[PDB]
Order: sequence, then structure tokens, then C-alpha cells
Amino acid sequence: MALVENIKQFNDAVSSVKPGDEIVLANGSWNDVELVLKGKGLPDKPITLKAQTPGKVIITGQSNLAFSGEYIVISGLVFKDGATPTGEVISFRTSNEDVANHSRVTNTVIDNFSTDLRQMSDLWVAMYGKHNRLDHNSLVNKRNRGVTVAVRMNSEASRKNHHIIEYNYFGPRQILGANGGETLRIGTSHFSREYSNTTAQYNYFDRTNGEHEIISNKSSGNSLIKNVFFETQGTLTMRHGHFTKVEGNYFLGNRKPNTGGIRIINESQTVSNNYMYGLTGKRLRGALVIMNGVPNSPPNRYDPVIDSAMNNNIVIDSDHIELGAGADAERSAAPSTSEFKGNIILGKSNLEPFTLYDDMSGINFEGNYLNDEASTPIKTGFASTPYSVTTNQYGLKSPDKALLDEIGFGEVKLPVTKEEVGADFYPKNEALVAFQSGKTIHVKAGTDTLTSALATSQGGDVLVLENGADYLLTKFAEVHHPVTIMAKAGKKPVIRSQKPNFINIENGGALEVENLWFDGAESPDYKGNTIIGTSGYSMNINYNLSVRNVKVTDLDVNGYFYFFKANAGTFADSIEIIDSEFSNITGAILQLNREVDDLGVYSVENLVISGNTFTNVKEEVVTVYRGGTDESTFGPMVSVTNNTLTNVGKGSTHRSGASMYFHGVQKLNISETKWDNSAPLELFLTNGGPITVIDNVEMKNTDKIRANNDEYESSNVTYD
Repeated sequence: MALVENIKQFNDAVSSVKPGDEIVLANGSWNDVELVLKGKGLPDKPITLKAQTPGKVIITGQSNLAFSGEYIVISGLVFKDGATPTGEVISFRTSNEDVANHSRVTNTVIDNFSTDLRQMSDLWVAMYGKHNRLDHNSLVNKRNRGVTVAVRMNSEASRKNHHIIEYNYFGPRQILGANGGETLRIGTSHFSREYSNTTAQYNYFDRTNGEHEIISNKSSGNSLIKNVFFETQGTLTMRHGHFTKVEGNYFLGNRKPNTGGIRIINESQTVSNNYMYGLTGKRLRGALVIMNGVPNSPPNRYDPVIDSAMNNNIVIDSDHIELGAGADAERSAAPSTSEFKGNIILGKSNLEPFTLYDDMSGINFEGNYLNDEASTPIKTGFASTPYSVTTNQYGLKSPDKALLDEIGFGEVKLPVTKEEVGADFYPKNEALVAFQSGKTIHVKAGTDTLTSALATSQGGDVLVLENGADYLLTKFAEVHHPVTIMAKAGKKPVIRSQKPNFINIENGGALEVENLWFDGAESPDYKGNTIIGTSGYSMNINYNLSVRNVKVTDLDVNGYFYFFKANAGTFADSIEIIDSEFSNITGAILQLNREVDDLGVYSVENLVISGNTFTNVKEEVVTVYRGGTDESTFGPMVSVTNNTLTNVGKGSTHRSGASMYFHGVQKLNISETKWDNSAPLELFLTNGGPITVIDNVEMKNTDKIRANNDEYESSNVTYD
């Protein structure tokens, strides 16, 4: 019917709409468009809004879609590189009272509708009203905060909805490094007791690693069944609400880090007939979790587990089954009137997978299996079994056919594949620009030669520098894509700069430097200079920093001169500082303490400091900060091995007054390192389960380890 190519023609076709009529957007770009479509369609005659050719109609800029009435259909659309001017990209409503009932969004795409500020949050699809369908859609590259798809329950109209979120493709989602990165959320805490009755089936979750919750269930009566979780970090949690059915879900961890399974909280839940391979998650992110609750709980906390069944689940090569997880003064109530029956746990990665944080008499264990090699503290309900896991006709590591016939599982096979989900026209091309994957450039020694090479380089390229040659910068050496700046063999070229900062890693940029020498002889007489620094504007694309075999000297023109400053609103998936030497620096080596909100936002996911020497550093070698009490993220994970510190942290300018400072770090491993006439190593351990193993550390002429509390393991700590 009526084809349109502008906002006027479109709103005319909306005003003049009736059951059966189809409004078509013509192939081409639609920038800054706030699409509103109202109308009462019919079961036999539905009011449609479609693309002329699915994939050729593209919506960018400050654009969105709002719709209300009955039997509305949205199909073929694309929403690429832009942002909604409201809180939702696609909305199943037009006002608080006008919601869409019996409507459908299908064969539609949302690719990078992320706001430029990585800190801003918004919902990409917000479902309202009753009996709507959301299927065969691809939603990729969410680089800001908020839920990819949410089911709203703010009013009786949207409650007991019976929505179906089917065959959708949830593309990779980088780590937020803060709370608020769920892929699917059904309801909120304010309306948790109400039944939503939603069904989320046949969806594929591909590396959706936002935070520790891939699905946050926050209402009663929903069914999260037949889904695939390919290498996803975090868990499917029964966050709030009762009577949830979680079955037929395959979780392919492939031994990838921080991969979790299912977390039971609250009442009358049924987690049965799920498959789980190689899940490495622990505590609230275990492969199977049954939490401890808060008795007579406030809605935003945890209801004690009652009347629940975790049965007939296959757990192959996974490390943790957490019973009573989260137990403390707050969560004092252990599961009751529940059961754990006929489970097949086969894995040699952890031979004591069960971690029982409280008494588990409330649970009825019976008919379970655990490989001969592994032990369980649970005296009854468990039977010994040979560790026989063979790759079946579908490529999945399946156990023996007798054990499957005993529990009634059937053929171990995916309920859906990456090829059956999402939009048919849109490709699932990986956004993986690897380091050293491009053309190699040769940089002649001189003034602004590294600057020019960078400016015209491509993503993944390698800039090779002249061994022993002097390089000077007079302009910022900007890094807008992955880049390697190295020199081969063993003659360090000497880089100096007349700007406050040498290299700025900008949005989309990732940097690895090898065999380089940085020196401050040309650095200006300003406080706050740095060798490497992040953008200075929010970076919604995660970065990486690898510093290998580097010399840094004389950063002393003025005070507060750093090696690295990671600005707020920037986030590294990986920071590595290896085989390097640092001398005479008036600031700090790594300033990763700039997140000032105190609500779980931190600057680095993985931090490795190894094989390094530091001499005459007026501030810290490293200061890592994740303030507050948030339990939604895998916090900063730090490793500090084989290092020497000499005259570090003795200055009066840094506020911690430490050589190494750790606040809110969730996995801290310090070993084989020595302190000499430096400032003490400081800890500030926060909530959650912070793993801290300090071993074989020498501390000559240095005041002993500072700490807020003693929740850390310290061995072989030699004073002097």
C-alpha cells in the first residue's frame, strides 16, 4: 500500500490508516526520525509498517519507534549507528495509557544504537501491553548501559502479558565495567510479585558479557526455556518473582572465563533439564546456584528459597555448584522445602565443586551423579559414576546413553542454532580487529614522524621504528583503532614530546607498545603530563593496553607526571605492564582510580603487572578503584608477579599515600615482589567474595601492609 520517503508522507499514512493497510518506508536513509504509529488493527487484517526491501531501509541519528493499538506489525527495519532521544529505541507504547496489544516486531535490526557516553543507559526494545511477539530480530553492538530487551510491568495493562520473545539473536556485548548490562530483563523490583507470564524461548545469546546477569527475571510466572548461551559471562538469574520455569537451556561456556549457569532465588522455581558445558563462574555466578535470602525481604533484596526443584541438569567440565550462596548477616535464610534430584555432574576441573555456605537440610538430594574423581560434602543423595563424556553426532560433549535414559533427557542437542535466530538478511560478522593483523608501516626518525604514521594507519597495523633513533612529538599521537608501536631486535628508540601527553588512546583505539624508550626532556612545565592517556571524552568502545619491554625515564619537569592515566568513562578489557623499567617519575605509573560515582563503576577488567622495576616514583605504581557495594560485575581482576619497587609512593601529592592501592578489587594475586624504602601496600576490601592471595613478598624498610579488614590471605611476608 502507501509508500513513503519522508516524515510528512509517513505521518499522513499513519493518520489515514485502517485494518489491512501497509505503510512502507522506501529504501534509503532515515536520519533523526521519531516514528509514531497508532491504530486498532484486526486479527485477520493487521496494520503493518515494513521496509521496502529489508536491509535497505536504515534508520540513524536521533531516531526511535513508538506504537500503540492492536494487531500492529513491524518488519524488515534496521536501526544502525545512532541513538534514541527518549529512554527506548523500539517501544510497544505511545503514552503511559496507550500500549500495543496483539502486536509484533520481527525481521528487524538494532546495530549500535548506543549513546556516545558509555555511561548513559537506555532500553533497545521495551515491551508493554498484552500478547505481543518479539521474534527473528538481530540486536548487536550495545556499547552503552541499559537492557537490550525489557518487559515492562508498570501498570495492569502490561502485566499478565503472555509475551513471546522467540528466535532472537543477541550479538556480543562488551563488558560494561559497571552494573546495568543485562541482555533481557522481565519486570522490575517495584512490581516483582505480579505475574508477567512471559516466554523467552529459542533465543541465542552470543558472548553477551555485559555484567553477571545475562537474563534478570524480575516477575512471577515466566518461562525462560530452550535458549542457547554461547560463551556468555554471567548467569540466568531468578532475580525477583516466583513460579519460574527454566528448562531446556544449553550453556556453552567452552572453558571461557566468568561463564555462569542458573541462579535460583525466591519461591516456587523449577530449574530442570538444562545442559551446561565448561562453566568457570563462582559464588553468585556458579554453574548452578541456590542463594540464601533475606527473611521478610524488601523487594530490591532477596527472598528465601522455598518449594524449588533443581533437577535433571547436566553439568560437564564446570567448576561451581553454590548452595546457600550469598549467606551473611543480611542473607541468613537457607533454602527450604526444595530439592536437587537426578543431576549428572561430570568434570575434573574442580574435584570439590560444591561450596555449602550454610546448612542444606531444606534441600532433598536424591538420584544425583558425580564422577569418581570428585567429592561432595553431601553425605546422601549422590552416587559415584565413571567420568565418561563422549562427543556425540552434534559435536556436544554428551555423557553415556544409559545415564541419559535413566533421567529421561533424550538426545543432547541445541534447541536452536546461530543460523535459525535473528534477521535473515543481516550478517553475524565478528567485530574482532586483532592486534598485529594489518599492513606493516616503517617510521623514519624525526619530528612528528610517528604522529603522521599513526594518523594514516589502519586498524591492526604495525608501526616499526628505527633501532636507537630519536623520535620527537610536537602534536598528540592519537590512537583511533588497534595499533602496535614497536621496535624489533634490542636497540630502544627514544621518544620525547613537547605536548603534555605523548599518546592519547581515543574511541575505538587499542594500543600495544614494545621495545620503546620514553623520556621527558622535551615535556612542558605543566603539572599533569602523562606518557599514555585515555581520550578525555567518554569512550563507548572498550580498549586494551599492552606495555612490553619499555624504558621510561625522567618524568620530572614538574610534579604529577604519570606514565598512564585512565580517564573516567573509559574501560580496558586488558591492561598489561611487562618487562619494563621506570625511573624518576613525579606522578604514578597506573592511575586507574578516576571513577568517582561510588556505585560499581571501575576502569579495568584484567590487570597484569609483571617482570618490572620501578625507581624514584613519588606516587603509586598502581591505584585501582571500584567504590561502593555493587555485586553485579567481575570487578577489577589484578595479578602482580616478579617486581621490584624502590623509593615508590613516598611523596605528599597522592591521596592514598601508598605504593600500591587496591579498593574494590575482586581477584587480587600479589607474589614474588619486593618493596625497598617505599610506601606500604594498601588494601580496601569491599563486599562480594574478594579473592586476595598475597605470597612471597619482601618488604625491606617499608611499613607493613595496610588494610581496612582481614578478609585476605597473607603468607611468606618477609619484613626487610
